Amino acid sequence: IGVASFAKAFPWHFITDKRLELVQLGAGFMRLFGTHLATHGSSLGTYFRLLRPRGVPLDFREILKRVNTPFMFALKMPGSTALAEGLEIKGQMVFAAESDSLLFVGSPFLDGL
Repeated sequence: IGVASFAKAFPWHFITDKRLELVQLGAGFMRLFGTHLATHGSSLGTYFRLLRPRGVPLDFREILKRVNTPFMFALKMPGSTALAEGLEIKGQMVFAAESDSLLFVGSPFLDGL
């Protein structure tokens, strides 16, 4: 199965290219900020803050070096939204070498909501 088709089984996923531009978003994230992609762009850092692994810049090469540890992201909601701002998503990152893609697959973490 291709990486993009695999990812579609997961509502909480994203796929980026090698510049960390989003090329696919799962249904969960599309619900939360899909409306804003046209106006706010497709840069991963526009919508996500990297929480874990700690102290890792949002840079393809640096993420790729740590691709084997668990990842956690907090959302940056467009507009004024105390509600999903800082919603946490824990999961795993996988590198697809054929296409130079990064896949994140996760699930929301409700312990601080």
